[PDB]
Amino acid sequence: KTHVQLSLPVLQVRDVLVRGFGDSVEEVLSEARQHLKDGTCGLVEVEKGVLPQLEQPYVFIKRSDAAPHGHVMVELVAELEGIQYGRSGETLGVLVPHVGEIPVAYRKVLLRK
Repeated sequence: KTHVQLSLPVLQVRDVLVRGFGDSVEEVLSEARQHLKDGTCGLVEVEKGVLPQLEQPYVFIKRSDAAPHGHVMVELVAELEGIQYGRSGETLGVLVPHVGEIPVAYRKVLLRK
């Protein structure tokens, strides 16, 4: 399928144990997609002070369309030193590995895969 319905655990930035997916734009997009498939991907909602507490490159989920079955359609955009790889809509948050942190909420998304 080109799209997969996922329920992503929303984590507080100060709870996150593994603060990024790796060391290149290509690796972080790769790792993000693998963790999304494996159910081991969390979401941090971006506000003032969040991104400096996380590791670059960043992987964002961004709204790709204007919401089948309650699931917002999203795609992945990476960022490294202020350059983004991808073009999409509004940021829903930044993806991180999930290693058992307790979430504050779940975000239903339809992920372009």
